[PDB]
Amino acid sequence: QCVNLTTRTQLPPAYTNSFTRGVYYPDKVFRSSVLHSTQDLFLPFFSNVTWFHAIHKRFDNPVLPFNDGVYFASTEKSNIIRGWIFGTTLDSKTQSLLIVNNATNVVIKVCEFQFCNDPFLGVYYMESEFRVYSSANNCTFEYVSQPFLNFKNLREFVFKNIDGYFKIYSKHTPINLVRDLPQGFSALEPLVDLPIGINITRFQTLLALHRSGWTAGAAAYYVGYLQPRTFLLKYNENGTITDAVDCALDPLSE
Amino acid sequence: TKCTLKSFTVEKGIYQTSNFRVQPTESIVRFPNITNLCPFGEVFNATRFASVYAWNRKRISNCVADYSVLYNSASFSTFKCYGVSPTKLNDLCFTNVYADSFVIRGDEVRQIAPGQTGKIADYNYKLPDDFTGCVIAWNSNNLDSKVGGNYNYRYRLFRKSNLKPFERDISTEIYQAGSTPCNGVEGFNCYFPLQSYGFQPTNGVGYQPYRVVVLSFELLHAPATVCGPKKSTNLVKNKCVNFNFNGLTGTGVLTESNKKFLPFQQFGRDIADTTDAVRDPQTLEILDITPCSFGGV
Amino acid sequence: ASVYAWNRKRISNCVADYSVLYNSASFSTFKCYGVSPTKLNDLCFTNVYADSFVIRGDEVRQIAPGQTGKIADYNYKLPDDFTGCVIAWNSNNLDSKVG
Amino acid sequence: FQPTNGVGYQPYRVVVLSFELLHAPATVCGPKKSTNLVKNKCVNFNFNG
Amino acid sequence: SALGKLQDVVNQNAQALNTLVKQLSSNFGAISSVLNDILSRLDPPEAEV
Amino acid sequence: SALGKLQDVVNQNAQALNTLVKQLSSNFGAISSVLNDILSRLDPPEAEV
Amino acid sequence: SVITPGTNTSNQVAVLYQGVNCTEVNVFQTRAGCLIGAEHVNNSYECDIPIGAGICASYQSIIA
Amino acid sequence: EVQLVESGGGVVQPGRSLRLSCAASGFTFSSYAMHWVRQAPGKGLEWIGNIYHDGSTFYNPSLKSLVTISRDDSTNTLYLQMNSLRAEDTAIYYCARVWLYGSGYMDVWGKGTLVTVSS
Ligand SMILES: *[C@@H]1O[C@H](CO)[C@@H](O[C@@H]2O[C@H](CO)[C@@H](O)[C@H](O)[C@H]2NC(C)=O)[C@H](O)[C@H]1NC(C)=O
Ligand SMILES: *[C@@H]1O[C@H](CO)[C@@H](O)[C@H](O)[C@H]1NC(C)=O
Ligand SMILES: *[C@@H]1O[C@H](CO)[C@@H](O)[C@H](O)[C@H]1NC(C)=O
Ligand SMILES: *[C@@H]1O[C@H](CO)[C@@H](O)[C@H](O)[C@H]1NC(C)=O
Ligand SMILES: *[C@@H]1O[C@H](CO)[C@@H](O)[C@H](O)[C@H]1NC(C)=O
Ligand SMILES: *[C@@H]1O[C@H](CO)[C@@H](O)[C@H](O)[C@H]1NC(C)=O
Ligand SMILES: *[C@@H]1O[C@H](CO)[C@@H](O)[C@H](O)[C@H]1NC(C)=O
Ligand SMILES: *[C@@H]1O[C@H](CO)[C@@H](O)[C@H](O)[C@H]1NC(C)=O
Repeated sequence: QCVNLTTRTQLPPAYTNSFTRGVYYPDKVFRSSVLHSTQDLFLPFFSNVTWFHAIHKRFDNPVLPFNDGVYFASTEKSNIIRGWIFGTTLDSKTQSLLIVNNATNVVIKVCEFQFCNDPFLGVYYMESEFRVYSSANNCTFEYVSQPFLNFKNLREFVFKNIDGYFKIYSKHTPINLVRDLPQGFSALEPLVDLPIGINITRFQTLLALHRSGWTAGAAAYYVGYLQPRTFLLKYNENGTITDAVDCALDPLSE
Repeated sequence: TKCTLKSFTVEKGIYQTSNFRVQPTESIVRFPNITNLCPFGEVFNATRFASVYAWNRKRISNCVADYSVLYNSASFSTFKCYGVSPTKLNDLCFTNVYADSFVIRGDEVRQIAPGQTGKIADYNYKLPDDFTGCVIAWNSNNLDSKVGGNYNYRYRLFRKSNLKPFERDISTEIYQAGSTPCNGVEGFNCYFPLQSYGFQPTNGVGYQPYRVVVLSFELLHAPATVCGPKKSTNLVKNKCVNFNFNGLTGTGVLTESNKKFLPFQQFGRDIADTTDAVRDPQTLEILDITPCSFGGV
Repeated sequence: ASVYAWNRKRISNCVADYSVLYNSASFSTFKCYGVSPTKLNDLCFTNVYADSFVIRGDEVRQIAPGQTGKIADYNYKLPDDFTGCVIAWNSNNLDSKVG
Repeated sequence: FQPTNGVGYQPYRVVVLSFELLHAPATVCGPKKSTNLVKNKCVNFNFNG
Repeated sequence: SALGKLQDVVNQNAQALNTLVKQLSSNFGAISSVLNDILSRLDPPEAEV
Repeated sequence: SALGKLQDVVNQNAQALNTLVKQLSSNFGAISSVLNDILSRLDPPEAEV
Repeated sequence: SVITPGTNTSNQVAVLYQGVNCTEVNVFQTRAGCLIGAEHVNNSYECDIPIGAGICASYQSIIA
Repeated sequence: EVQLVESGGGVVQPGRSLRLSCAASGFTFSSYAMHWVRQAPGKGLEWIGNIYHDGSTFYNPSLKSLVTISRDDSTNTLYLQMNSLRAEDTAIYYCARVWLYGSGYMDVWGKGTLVTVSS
């Protein structure tokens, strides 16, 4: 089952500043009270991060490139954002990755889904509407895990695809800022490593409708792109990354 | 002192002679208590193998791999390991083991090595320069040859550019010839990339079908899931021991620690990159590793 | 020439334009066994031996490494580690005679 | 060889090119596609090897 | 910055020690920078290299 | 030869710089002193050596 | 080369490209190279941060 | 001499099956591998399938279960069964022949057959 959403309002996507967000732990090694230089796929400091809204009538589910990696930020309240779609052609010709977080558990499946043009979940005012794919024939990887999840909640994720491994890094932050990204530093802990082994060039955000037509709950998300660069990370006495330096941002940090 | 100064008479003074180092007393091996065997029977003893252009990749994880049944088998004509010794394969714990299975003819088995050139290396299956793993190949004339000719195995004769390491090309696309496009029959007739092997049992050696399994490893980064048959020893505190934690070897005293490791975090590294703390499998505790007492005499 | 007395032409001290030969459409067979057709224009060799003869259409495959046939065993034999390219083309319009 | 014969009995002319890579100098080389010359810019030049 | 000459000597000595310790992390073209890994992974004919 | 002390320093510095440049023309046992010739004539496993 | 005061004082920096003309890269041409980010002044002070060829830099913005 | 002729083209409903035939005349059908290729109007050529003397059939990964290649060597013919026809399969089909003891040159080609699907 697929449903076209024809009540959207036309608006260009916005842009804003990354500040010093998007830093994740580069490896699984404990380091304490040290300054470590690492060269990896990182999000550049003060970069141009693309801003998408969900407000009522805005419902931003575009087709975005994946490139080398994706930083995904979410200023979320009332749980609209439910998952992501990764793939190349997003049809039954190629193999695609599904990550969903419904009311019970987090499900990761690697199958050849025949995806809808507008994949979505739904909340009735209980969840009783799910229209993401019409079929799933050849499934190789399944992984059921714990639930990962004024705007009250900040969700940071880093998605990387190296050597057939999909690294998802996550950080959950209590915030009370109304509209934009808060300015500060928070190192993203690694959440999960998935052995999917598939080609990914395009990705989709999955949202949830509110029914009482449809109504979009208030949410906002941000997409940034990772580039290969060097960071100087500071590890405190407790092994937590407390500050970072982008080695190629400006001559002072260089 | 006489031996150090190379003289039978030693003048008055202080002389640096050697470096005292306390030796370890016993070896403790700590490995996960996983007991599942790895499905090597489903890989080596499979009835059907895919072609070299569309080689089969099976990810082997979360099991105990008994490599001693591979080397001691006399079936394998070629057992060449790069970056690891086959005898030591039982003693090591790996991560991200990959089994790549395909069928190639006899004289192309030399091309399944890092740094080889040919049709298979460039356009079908490319190994990296820094490849660690094992290439295993054995004759399969009595299974993969038919009297009329076996036509199920095909190789990619030509590609526009060379393949990247561990890159699969299952894409079958019509390609051109030169100065005229492939806009129908009108132009220069269009070449096909995939060519089948001529497998007959009467063929001489070098043309016969050989089954190739390539084992690929990753050297100690994330927590290891594929470990050898080695058993786990008990843990001893505050004594100099030569330990082996998931393939990480070393000598030191294992002590209690106050380092608040995060759940993902397993080990710790100093400036020199030598391991300073480790998380033991089975019990998940965090043991600090302090080098055994040494100094100048 | 005939296949028992195939003409051997030695190519040396010259620049060889393999692009004209590869792009020629008269050739029904441009099959290489040790090199790549697209890298012929980049590489350099000491000398080239060109062996020219005429055979039957069914015996064209017999000029191959590891191939066993009457032409392979008694007329023209290639080594197992042969490098180079075999080019063959139909000549019904020229060689053939009604008698 | 007759014109009435089908494909397989028709005469085929075969030329076999074999390459030698001995210690002798490589007299036989591929064509040399010279491009245009650009001056006053930091370029990668390849002049006669 | 009154006592810069002594601090300069201390910093140079500490930095030389830090560089010497850091040089153990380099493999210098070998498969690994750790000797125990090489001794546990390879037979003595290639572990010697 | 009045100002030989300064001229010796200038000559030593220039000669050391010239020697450091001339060391680039030595192959040090390799097949060629040019990296591009090695990268174009050999595969990366032996060009690496 | 990066010319900066202490990070306790300021985060302003200047960039010296040694032996590079300013047309091949607050831009000033020195015999040492091209200095970007420092305002050249006609006054003479004591040398605080040495640039070279008689040029020195100081913080008061960064002046050369 | 060598000749490939095809049959089975026409204007048919979508979902109805088709059987395209490729008859070979002038050469022995053995020792050669047979190809089915299609080209759409305004689009380049797309390869469909391969069949050998053994009977091994290899299909394009892009389209699965739509076609079935069936070789016959008593009368030197090649058959394609097409099932579950979609609207996008309007194309000109070609029968191709490669030699098994050489590179994949497709040599001589069929004249082609036209398949138009409509509702
Ligand atoms: C929702 O809209 C999309 C895009 O308009 C529809 O996708 C197209 O559907 C037509 C109908 O046959 C096809 O001809 C196109 O090829 C489709 N395009 C793509 C890019 O898929 C989609 O069908 C609509 N959903 C429903 C349920 O009708
Ligand atoms: C971000 O990009 C948009 C267009 O892509 C541009 O108009 C805007 O100025 C950019 N913002 C920054 C801070 O570079
Ligand atoms: C991934 O897909 C894109 C387009 O879908 C393609 O260009 C690219 O080569 C693919 N990469 C791999 C490794 O398959
Ligand atoms: C959540 O998704 C899983 C997997 O599809 C399913 O088994 C489960 O019933 C779902 N829960 C709800 C409440 O929809
Ligand atoms: C993928 O699914 C299709 C249809 O379900 C099937 O025909 C095909 O064989 C499957 N692929 C594999 C590799 O099994
Ligand atoms: C480190 O942890 C201790 C308690 O374990 C805490 O008191 C201290 O503030 C922490 N350090 C920082 C910089 O927050
Ligand atoms: C394959 O079968 C033989 C038959 O006994 C057995 O000895 C061998 O161990 C098997 N191989 C594997 C990998 O299990
Ligand atoms: C085995 O190891 C797992 C972790 O891999 C641990 O959770 C479990 O308690 C261990 N069991 C025993 C009996 O040691």
